Amino acid sequence: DSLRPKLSEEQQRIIAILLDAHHKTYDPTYSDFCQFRPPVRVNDGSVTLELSQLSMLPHLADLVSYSIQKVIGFAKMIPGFRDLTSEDQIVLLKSSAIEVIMLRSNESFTMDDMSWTCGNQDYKYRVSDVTKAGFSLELIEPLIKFQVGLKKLNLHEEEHVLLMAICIVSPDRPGVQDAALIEAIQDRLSNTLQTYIRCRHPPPGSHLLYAKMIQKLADLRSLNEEFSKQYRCLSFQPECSMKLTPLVLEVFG
Ligand SMILES: C=C1C[C@H](C[C@H](C)[C@H]2CC[C@H]3/C(=C/C=C4/C[C@@H](O)C[C@H](O)C4=C)CCC[C@]23C)OC1=O
Repeated sequence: DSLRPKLSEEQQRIIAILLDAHHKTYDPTYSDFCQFRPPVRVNDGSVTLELSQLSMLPHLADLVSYSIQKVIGFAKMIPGFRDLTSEDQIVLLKSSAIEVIMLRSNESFTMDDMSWTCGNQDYKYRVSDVTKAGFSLELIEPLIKFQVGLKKLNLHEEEHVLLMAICIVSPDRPGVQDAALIEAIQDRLSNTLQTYIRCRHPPPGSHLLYAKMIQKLADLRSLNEEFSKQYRCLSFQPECSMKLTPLVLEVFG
C-alpha cells in the first residue's frame, strides 16, 4: 500500500552535497591525529585518580575540538543552513556539537572490541581512555550502547549524513529565533531521508528504519543531557581549562 516516490532532482542534489560535505570534513585515515597533544595512559584498572591526573584529557579535548571544527565546516554546507541568521547558526551548532561528534564517531567505532579504532594502538580509544579523561560510566556505557545500536542499523552513508544534518538543524533547541525556518529546512532533509529509505533500502533493514533513526536522535538528547552535567563537574577541577581548548570551553561552557 505504501507508495515509493522517486527522489526529486533537488533531493538527489541535497544527498550529493551532504556526501560531498562529509568527505570534505571527515578524514577516514585519521592522519591529523598525531598533531594533537599526545595520549597518555597510566595505571587505573579510580575517580579520585582520574580527576587528579586527567592523562587522556589533553588528547581527547584536542580530538573533540578538532571534531567541532569539522562539524562547523559540515553544517555550513547543509542546504539552507547559510540562510539562517548567524545567531541561530551558532545556537544550533553549540547545542548539537557533542551529539554530531557522537554520531560521526560511529565511522571509527568497531564492534570487534567495542572501541573507537582510529589506527595504531595509541589512537584506539577504549572505555578506560574516556574515564582517564574524567568522565563516568553514567555517560560512557549508554554511549557504547548507542554506538552499537547505530552500527546495527547498517546505515548507508547517505542516511548517515542526512541524520547528522537533521540533528544539527533542529527547531526544538533552546534559544532559537526563527524556529519556523529551521523546521522548514529540517523537513526538507527529513523528506529526503524518508524518500531515500523507501526506494533505496532493501529488506529487512528497510522496515521501520526511519523511526529507529528518529529514536537515535532522542538517545542523543539524553547523552547530551548527561554529558552537560559531567562537563560542568569536570570544569570544577582546577587547572582544567589548560587541558581543554578555547573552542571546547565556549561551545560547552
Ligand atoms: C575531552 C572530551 C572527551 C568527551 C568526548 C566524549 C565522551 C566521546 C564522544 C565520542 C567519543 C569518541 C569519538 C571518536 C572520534 C574519532 C573519529 O571517529 C572522529 C570523531 O569526530 C571522533 C570524535 C572517542 C573518545 C570519547 C568521545 C570523544 O568530551 C570532551 O570534551
